Amino acid sequence: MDKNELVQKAKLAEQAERYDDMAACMKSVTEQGAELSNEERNLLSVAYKNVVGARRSSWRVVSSIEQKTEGAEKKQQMAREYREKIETELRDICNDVLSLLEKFLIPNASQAESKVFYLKMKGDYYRYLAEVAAGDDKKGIVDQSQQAYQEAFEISKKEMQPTHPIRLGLALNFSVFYYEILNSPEKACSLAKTAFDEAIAELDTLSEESYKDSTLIMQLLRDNLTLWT
Amino acid sequence: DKNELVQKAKLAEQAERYDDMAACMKSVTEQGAELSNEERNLLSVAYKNVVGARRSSWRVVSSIEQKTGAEKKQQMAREYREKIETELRDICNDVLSLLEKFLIPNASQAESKVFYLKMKGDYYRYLAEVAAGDDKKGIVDQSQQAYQEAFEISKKEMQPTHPIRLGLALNFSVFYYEILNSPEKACSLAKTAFDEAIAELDTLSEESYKDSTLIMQLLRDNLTLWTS
Amino acid sequence: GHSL
Amino acid sequence: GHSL
Repeated sequence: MDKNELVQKAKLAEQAERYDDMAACMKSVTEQGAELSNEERNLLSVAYKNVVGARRSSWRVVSSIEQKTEGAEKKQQMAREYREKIETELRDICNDVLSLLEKFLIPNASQAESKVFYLKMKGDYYRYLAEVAAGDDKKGIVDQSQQAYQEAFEISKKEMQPTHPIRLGLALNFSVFYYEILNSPEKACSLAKTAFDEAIAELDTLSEESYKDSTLIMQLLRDNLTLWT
Repeated sequence: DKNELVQKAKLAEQAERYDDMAACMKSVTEQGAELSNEERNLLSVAYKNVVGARRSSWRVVSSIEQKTGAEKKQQMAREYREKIETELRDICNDVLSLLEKFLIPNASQAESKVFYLKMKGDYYRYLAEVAAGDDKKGIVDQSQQAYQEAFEISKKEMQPTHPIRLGLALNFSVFYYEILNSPEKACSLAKTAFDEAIAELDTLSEESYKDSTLIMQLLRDNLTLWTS
Repeated sequence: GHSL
Repeated sequence: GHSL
């Protein structure tokens, strides 16, 4: 319909915690082909984060039940079959986001900030695919995630301040990729530690608009470092 | 197969996929055999979550619609609240159909009758939360009739510490408080239920005492909130 | 007010 | 481990 109505519907759905509605609204906004404002960008990201996050959380639970029912084959087969059903929904949602990124979001990004944001997003949704990838497809999926994160990383290093929350957020999620997907603690820790120290050395470049997001991500970066050591 | 469906529903509950869990328990119910205590609890927990999401959403959007003034935004909240209302009514009508077609006429046991009649009271009360005019009166009358019949059977047949009897008193008192705007009757129901349970603690069963003492605490909480 |  |  009309874009302003769709955005207002999306904001209502968010308050109601109806994230399927919220994602449907923001996907329609995106498909109209015009570059998203920062507010629209955030709404789209929040909606799909919640939609895919529901399945990722169910997947972790069912996958853990599957492991705990080793030696009880009837129950374990049922947990495996339910996990594979959740995985199909998970892939469908990720394919949805990734297609929006390819056709509309990344080609339209006219600022380094938007470029980094959407490349990070591409890295994220390929990473969620990698979490549940198995066969010949996994290495290519992993490589797509790495290339997206790498492109964002280079742009952000050249164009954004160390304290910028999108630069910090990218370092956070890229380090998680290195640890959880590439199985490389040292590259995860090196990335998270460097992002933290560069930011902590430049605190007076924090703006009132963003210091809460930035200092939060810094804490998360050091949390991951602590855990990984 | 009943065992498989029940096992699937238990998995869906852990995954917090309540639509999946409700669909399994609905299929169990539609097979026409009386439900065990376990399947009864699964069916009730499943639909409580499916309806609870809409009730929560309805409150938020209805609250936004009332706090907006800005006519275009207020129209949009009204239309969305109406959409959410349609889902809520469809869920309630689904539950109430299952109760009418299978569960109540098949309940051979006092405990099951009270459970299903309580559930019938609950889902008409959810309908009453969002109902309007001449419609609301008939709905409110249906909720009270179900709660009152459940109440009479539970007092004749169940010990005062029985979790079903205590849970019925809890929800019946909530009905008096928020549907019939009758806090003194609500407090009297909740206080009598608490006092009759606490005069008969010896009827607590090892399998159920944690549920019972939890619902007694909830009754006194409501008592505490309403009389202050 | 808590319901069950 | 934390992601954004």
